[PDB]
Amino acid sequence: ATLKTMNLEKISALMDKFEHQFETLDVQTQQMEDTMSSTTTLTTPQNQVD
Amino acid sequence: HAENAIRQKNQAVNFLRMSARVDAVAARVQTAVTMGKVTKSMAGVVKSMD
Amino acid sequence: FKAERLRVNLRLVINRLKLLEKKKTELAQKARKEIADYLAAGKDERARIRVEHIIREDYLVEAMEILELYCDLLLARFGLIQSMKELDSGLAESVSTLIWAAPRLQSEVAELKIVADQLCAKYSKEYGKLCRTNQIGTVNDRLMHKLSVEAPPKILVERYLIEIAKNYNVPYEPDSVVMAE
Amino acid sequence: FKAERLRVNLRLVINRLKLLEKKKTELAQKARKEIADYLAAGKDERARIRVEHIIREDYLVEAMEILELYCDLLLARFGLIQSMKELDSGLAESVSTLIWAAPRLQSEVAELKIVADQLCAKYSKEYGKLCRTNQIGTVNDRLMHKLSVEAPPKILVERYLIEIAKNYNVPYEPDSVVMAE
Repeated sequence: ATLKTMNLEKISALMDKFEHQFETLDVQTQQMEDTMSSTTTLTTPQNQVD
Repeated sequence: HAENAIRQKNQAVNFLRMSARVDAVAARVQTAVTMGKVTKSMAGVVKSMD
Repeated sequence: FKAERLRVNLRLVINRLKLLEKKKTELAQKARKEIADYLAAGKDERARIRVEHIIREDYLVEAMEILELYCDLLLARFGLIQSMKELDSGLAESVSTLIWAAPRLQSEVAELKIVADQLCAKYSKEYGKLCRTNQIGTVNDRLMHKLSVEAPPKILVERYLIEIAKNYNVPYEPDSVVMAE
Repeated sequence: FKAERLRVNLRLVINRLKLLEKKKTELAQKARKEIADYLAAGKDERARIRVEHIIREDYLVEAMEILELYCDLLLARFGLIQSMKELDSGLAESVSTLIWAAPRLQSEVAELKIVADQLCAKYSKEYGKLCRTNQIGTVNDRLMHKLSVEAPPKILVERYLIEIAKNYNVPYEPDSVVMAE
C-alpha cells in the first residue's frame, strides 16, 4: 500500500522539492540577515568591535 | 560576542539618555498637573469668596 | 504654498540626510572589506563592479552633505524667503539644486519631494513643474556630477582598487591599458 | 515593465548563484572522490561518463560566476537603465547574455526568468520573445561555450582523468588514440 502511494518517482520529486525549497530558504535567510544587519549599524560600529 | 557586547553597551547608553529625557518630561508634566489642581482650587476659592 | 510646512520638511530632510550619510559610511567600510576579500582571490573583474557600487555610494554621500548644507542655508535665511516674492541671488543655488535633485534622491529622502513642491509652488517666474525643469540650468555643477548616473572612469576604479588593496595587505595588478592611459 | 521588481530579482539571482556555486563546488569535490574510487577498480569507460558530469558542472559554475558578474554590473548601472530608453553599449553584453541564458538556467535559478522578462518588456528595438531571440547574436561567446550542450572533447576528458588519478594516487592508462591525437 505504502510503496503504491509513496513510490520512487514521488519520493524523488518530493526530495528535489525539499532541497529546492530549503535552498530558497537559504537565500531568504542570507538576504534577511543582510537587512537585519543593515538596520542596526550605528549601535554596532565595526571600528569599535575591531 | 564582541558585536553583541558593543551593541549592548551602546544601546544601554541610549536607553539611559532616553530615560533621562522622559524623566525630565514627566517631571514637567507632574508639575503641570499639580499646578493645575492648585489653580482650579484657587479659582473655586475666588468664586466662593466673591 | 505653506511656509511652516517647508520649514518642518527642511529640518526633517536635514536629520534624514545625517542618518543616511552616517549609515552609508558604515556600510561603505564593510563593503570595502568585502572588496578586499574579493581581491584576495583571483576574482578581479568582479571587484571592479563592487568598487563601482562603493564609489557611487561615496558620490551619493558627498551629494547628501552638499544638500544638507543647502537645506540648512535656506533654513537660516527663511525669513528672507517669506518676505520677498522672488528669490534673491543668495538663495538661487539652494533652491535650484533642491528642485533639481529632489527627483534624483526622492527614494532615499521622501521629504525632499515636499521641499521641492513648496519651492515650486511659491514661484511663478520660470516655475512650475515644466518651467521648474526648464529653469534648472543654474544648479551646482559639482552636485550634478556627484549625482550623475554614468559609468565612472576606469582609471578612477583602478585607483580605488589600488588603494583598497594597499590598505588591506592584498596584492593587485592594475590593468595597465587603463592604468597608464 | 517594473524597475524595482527587476532590481529585487537581480539581487535574488546574485544570492542564488552564490549559494549554487558554493554547493556545486562541494558536490564536485565529493564526486571527484567518487571518480577516483571508480578508477581504483578496472571500470574505466564509466569514469569517463562521471567526469563528463563533473566538467559539465564546472562549466556551469563558471557560467554562473559570469552571470553573477553581469547581474551585478546591471545592478551597479541601474539608474542608467531607468534614465535611457535604449540600452547603451556598456550594458549590451549584460542584457544580451541575461536574456539568452535565462531559458538555459531557468530550472536552477527561477528569478532569472523574471529578469529576462523585465529586460524584454523594457525594449522594443529587436525585442520581444521572438525578436529577443532574433537579436541574441551579441552575447558573450565564452558563456555560450560554458553553457553549450555538447559532448566535451575526449582529450579534455582524458586530461581530467589523468589529473584526478595523479591526485588520488590511483594508476590510469589514458586512451592513446585520443591522448595522442
